[PDB]
Amino acid sequence: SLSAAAQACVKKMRDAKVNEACIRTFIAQHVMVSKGETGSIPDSAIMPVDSLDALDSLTIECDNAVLQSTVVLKLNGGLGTGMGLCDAKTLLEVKDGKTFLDFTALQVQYLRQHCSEHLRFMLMDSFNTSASTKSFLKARYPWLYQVFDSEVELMQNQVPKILQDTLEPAAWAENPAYEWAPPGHGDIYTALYGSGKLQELVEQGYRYMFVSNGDNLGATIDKRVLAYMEKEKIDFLMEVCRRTESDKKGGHLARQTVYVKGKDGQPDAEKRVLLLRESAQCPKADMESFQDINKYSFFNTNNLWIRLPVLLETMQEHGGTLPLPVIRNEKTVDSSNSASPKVYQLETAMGAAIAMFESASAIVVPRSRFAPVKTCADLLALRSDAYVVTDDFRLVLDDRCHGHPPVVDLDSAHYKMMNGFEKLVQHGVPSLVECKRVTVKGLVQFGAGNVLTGTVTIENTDSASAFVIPDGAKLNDTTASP
Repeated sequence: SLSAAAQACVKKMRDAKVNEACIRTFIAQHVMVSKGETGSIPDSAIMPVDSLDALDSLTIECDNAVLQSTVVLKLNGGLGTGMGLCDAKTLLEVKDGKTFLDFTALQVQYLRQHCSEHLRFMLMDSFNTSASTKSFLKARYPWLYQVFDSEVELMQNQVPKILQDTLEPAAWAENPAYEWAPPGHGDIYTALYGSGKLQELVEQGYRYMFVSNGDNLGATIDKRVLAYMEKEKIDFLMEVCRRTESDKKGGHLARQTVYVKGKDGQPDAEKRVLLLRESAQCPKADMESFQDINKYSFFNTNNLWIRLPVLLETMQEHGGTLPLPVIRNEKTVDSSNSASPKVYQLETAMGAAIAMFESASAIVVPRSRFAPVKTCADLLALRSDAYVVTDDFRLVLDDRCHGHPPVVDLDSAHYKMMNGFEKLVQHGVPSLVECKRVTVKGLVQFGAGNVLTGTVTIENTDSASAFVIPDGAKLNDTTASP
């Protein structure tokens, strides 16, 4: 009953022993692409979301019992490539010798000893981060290592990249691994169901799952969110932030009205759902509208809260799968060769799931809960005294920051990657708790005991090479140069 091209995919995935849940999900996607699915979402098909509740307005915490049925999961499939690293992103040092992973593991341990010893902690890995993650925990957190396979790791699937002209499994004899690729974080739902872990957590009594990027340290367990969901009876909750001028490029939250047929089960219906729209899915005709941060003022933080039982049920009603809108990524089999066969890489975003539930909601949260470390510049801020560690092992701004983190702007071609960045801070990390903005242009090196206040710019004339700042140097509202 499949197009043969879809049959080749199935065959290929079964030969490599790809679980069936993944195959099903991927095939439905293949079918949609086969029908010429655009993914397009014109402004005329959505409406803005004018108001949502706020995490700052909330005050009630859930009792420790709710946490006993909670699972904390961190996306950990990423490498520090964009930062000149090939190890797991979460294994990057963030503060005083601690990595992202250390902090989440410690936050978890803290909740297990003071609130709920049954709080579950999971990591979504890929073939690229698994080994390194395992040996890290083995050395630093034996209690998680002992149960690494049984309850910590969730292995992300890998699907076949397909040729654009025929939609059949691409081939690259040079490097067969290039024929496969991850299917986006949306695959989290597939992996959970397919691996048998969803069914297992639900039957064990787990009710809530909080998912967030491993590199987003501001994404911690907030008891107010669980209470709010228990009270409003929410099955899926997306944390969102107000879009600023810098976000007018990123996706946003939107409203949509649907009418579903439904034959022999439930009569027709007209529902109002919530969805996400990326730039990709936006037609240049409405691209201007897409950037009007005053119309669409909210963006997905990727901090999601899902009611596991409901997730299982819905996936079951859909034939053991979750029909998320497919994203058709255009690439070449070998990224490193513009002449390699053009292909489509099918993926989904986990935030798209917000449209899959009747009791879905979004809540506005402060920017502090969306603190991804994407560049070494973001790492500098974190390493500095601008951020302190709480007793329950959370990373928050120091009080003298007033909720405003130092704006750090490091010159690429020098600090775009750990390679050069560690040089810059080789002799020490300057104090930035009182610094509004720091910009580094050209090859520079902080001294030691350096203290920056106000706005500071450090630029190297014309690359005389190596501009080492004096030690104890107190730069205030200045432009240091040689």
